[PDB]
Amino acid sequence: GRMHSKGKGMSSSAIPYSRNAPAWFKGSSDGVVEQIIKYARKGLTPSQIGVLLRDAHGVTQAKVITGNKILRILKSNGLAPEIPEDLYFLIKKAVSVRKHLERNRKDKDAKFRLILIESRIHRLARYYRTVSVLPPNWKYESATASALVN
Amino acid sequence: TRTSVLADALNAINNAEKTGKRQVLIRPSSKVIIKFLQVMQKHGYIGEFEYIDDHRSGKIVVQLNGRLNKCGVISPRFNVKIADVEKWTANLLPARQFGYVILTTSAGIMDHEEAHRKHVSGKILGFVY
Amino acid sequence: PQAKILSQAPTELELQVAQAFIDLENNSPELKADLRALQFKSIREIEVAGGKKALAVFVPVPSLAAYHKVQIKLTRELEKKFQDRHVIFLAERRILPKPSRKSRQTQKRPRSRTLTAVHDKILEDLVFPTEIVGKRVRYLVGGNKIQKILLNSKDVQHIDNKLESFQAVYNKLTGKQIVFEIPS
Amino acid sequence: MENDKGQLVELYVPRKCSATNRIIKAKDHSSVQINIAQVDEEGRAIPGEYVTYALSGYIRARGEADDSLNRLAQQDGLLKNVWSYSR
Amino acid sequence: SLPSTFDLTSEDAQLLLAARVHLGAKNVQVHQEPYVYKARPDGVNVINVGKTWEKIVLAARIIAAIPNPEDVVAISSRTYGQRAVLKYAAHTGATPIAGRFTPGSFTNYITRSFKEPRLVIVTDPRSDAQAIKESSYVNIPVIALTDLDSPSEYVDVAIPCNNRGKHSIGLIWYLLAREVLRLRGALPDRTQPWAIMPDLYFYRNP
Amino acid sequence: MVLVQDLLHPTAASEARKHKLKTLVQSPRSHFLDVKCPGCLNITTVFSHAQTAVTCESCSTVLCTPTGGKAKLSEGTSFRRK
RNA sequence: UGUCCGGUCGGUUUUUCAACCGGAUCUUUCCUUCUGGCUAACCUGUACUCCUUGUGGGUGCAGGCGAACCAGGACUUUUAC
Ligand SMILES: [Mg+2]
Ligand SMILES: [Mg+2]
Ligand SMILES: [Zn+2]
Repeated sequence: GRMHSKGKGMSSSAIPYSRNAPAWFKGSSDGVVEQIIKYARKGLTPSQIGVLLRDAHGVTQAKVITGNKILRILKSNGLAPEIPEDLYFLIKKAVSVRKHLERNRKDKDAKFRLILIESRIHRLARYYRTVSVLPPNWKYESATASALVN
Repeated sequence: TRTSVLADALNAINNAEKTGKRQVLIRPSSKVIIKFLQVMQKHGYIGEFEYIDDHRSGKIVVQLNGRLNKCGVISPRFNVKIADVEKWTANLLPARQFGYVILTTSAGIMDHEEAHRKHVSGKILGFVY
Repeated sequence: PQAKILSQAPTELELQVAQAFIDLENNSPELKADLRALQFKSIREIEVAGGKKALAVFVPVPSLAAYHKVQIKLTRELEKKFQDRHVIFLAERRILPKPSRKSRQTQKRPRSRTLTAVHDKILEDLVFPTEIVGKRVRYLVGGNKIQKILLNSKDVQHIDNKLESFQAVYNKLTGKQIVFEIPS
Repeated sequence: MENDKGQLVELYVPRKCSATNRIIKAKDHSSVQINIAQVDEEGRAIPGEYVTYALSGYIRARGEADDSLNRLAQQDGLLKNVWSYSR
Repeated sequence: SLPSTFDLTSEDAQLLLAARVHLGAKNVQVHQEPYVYKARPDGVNVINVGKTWEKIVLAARIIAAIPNPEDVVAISSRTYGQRAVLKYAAHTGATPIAGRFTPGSFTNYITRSFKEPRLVIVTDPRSDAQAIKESSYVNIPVIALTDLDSPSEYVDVAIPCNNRGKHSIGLIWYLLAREVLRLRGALPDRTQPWAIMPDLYFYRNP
Repeated sequence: MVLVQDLLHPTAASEARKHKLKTLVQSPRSHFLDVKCPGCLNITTVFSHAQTAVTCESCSTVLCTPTGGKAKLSEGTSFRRK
């Protein structure tokens, strides 16, 4: 019921019944893949790409039409970033928080938030390590965090 | 987290029975759960039950007969060494005569009597009396 | 093209099917072309309980897509050709079984090939360009699994009369008793 | 219950509620026997012939009782249009 | 099972409509009641009529099934329907209770008004509630005339009806009486509006 | 809702009322509104909850402004359903 | 094991029946696989008949069903229960 806050909501995407294609909504799988690749090249993250596909074009999910997801496709092509997207975002957030703290020494809530973010990042990092995406003996923290980010 | 899905289901069923409902809706719907339900049916504690295919995990509906009294689930799946079975039964079930202690084992998910007949016990799941 | 577009061709029924296909091709706008990129792995015959009969014609699987891209018209043609019998362009699926604890690792199975999965795939195939909304499965008091298929109310013109036959076919394939249903 | 070879032991073999199945106890002061007279053609309620229903007390207490009764009636064939299967 | 004869006569339906047995209930609504037939907008609910009729019939049948007639204890506290209740009692010999119920009537075997029913009948389980409770102490069936905001705890065979009141309750009572008469009695036919009148019942001018 | 609901088949109204999640099967009630702009004669399969400043296929016309839920279709624009 | 008679000199042997616990298999199905030892067996058919009018029955050996056992590889997903 949420990781960090005490807010237990279900703001959530439903997903339709048919694993098979929504008949009429046409195009091609290959075309979709190409589009995704292009997006990746441009700079759009997998989620972003998916959103784009949903909004203007007739795509519902890549999982449906291609068979494969988006991240997987990117990997196959050679386009998934070194740091996975969510993790990267988290890191960025942490960095921002750190910066804010530096700017304004006296700020307790902010500090707490930063700490929380860091913890989250650590968790994520650990998970990644367990999986085998990010190589082991590697902490994504604070001083080098900035460097990692940019 | 949703720990012991089966346990949750059992609890729900119990609640329904207490209420005086004629039927229950169960969310997760496992293999183990299904087995348990089947066992219950065999014994004579439950009507029809139907697995909905949420193109996903599962979702069961059970027809309650008004015969169930408790449909319990023991917590960690304790390792039962055949002689201990009797003890377990004594602890849980009312009367030497009737009721069952649904325990998984090598052979399958079965009641205590069945296990005895087989000559094969294992880890407990629940009970029905 | 008699004993050619059939992967391995021994039987009379298969030959007949081939002949029919050839005849169909005789037309030749795109149908012929489609036929040229289509074959059968084998054919299997199911006796439906009530006069009619069912033809589970097995397809490789890579050609399944091609069949689908045509299918309905082709199916209709086949029906016209061979009276008193329904046709199902079914897929020949493998079913590499579950390995035991002691048994040998055949470099793992795919979950595409798992028995249940295979069955599901077959079901999907067999019911036409119509699409399943969902499935109930009823476990009855005696102890009989009865699958109950909810069909999507759009179209439902091809399936309408074939439901029993389809069920029979499914039973033959698997053993499970299927039933069909349509919501309002 | 059944000693040796039949010989039914244990008297007072209880009324079980129509709606719930739930045993109606000896001092279940709330539980009720409804008697519904048997219908015939053109008036006529057939003297000395009923569909008898037992309702347990719990149900009555709840207020789920009337509905249950209605359902039972529907099942029997004492009503039409009243109790629907789905709500 | 059923005769398939009594399918609610048109005239009866009309009468009911006039009474506004089915324009009652209002905004307020109970989860144990599916006797509605479409919500009329802004502070209204419309009641399904056929269902009500069926319920009434059932109640009548139940009443008939009681053999000893001086037994069907009709009750009414609230003023609009007392008269109706009295009328009903007069029609079909079963000692009623107009006005005050007296607690310890069905229990408490010393009381002057110690009834002992085998079938209780009520108008408003919101008001007569006490009576219902009393009945529940000693194993008696309860028939009652539910508005869709009235509680149905220890109630059976709840005839749905408008308990704003005035015409409606009385009308319902009359209908019930008629039904009772039909099921074993003088009246052998569902047809003929007959020598009685609805307006024998109803609340009177004080 | 009491005792004997008979839970496999509800009336559709109930389903509609309940959360897009809290029915029998999960099924969304968002739609691919096939929008036509006033300019070019071409149809954009616009998902009703855009989350984006939805341009046309090429021309910078602006079809739908993404409000938190369903998108407000910018100006006098015409649309088909799904 | 209850049944159906004790078919029997209070005990025993089948059938009319039973539930219960296995085993082999066939079902889109491998139970670990082979390099060889024994191939028990007939899937056999080489002479066809000791012989009630017969597919009741076996002296009998080139192709060859191996589970009837070994004796060695190959390598075992590993546990817990
Ligand atoms: Mg939650
Ligand atoms: Mg925490
Ligand atoms: Zn344009």
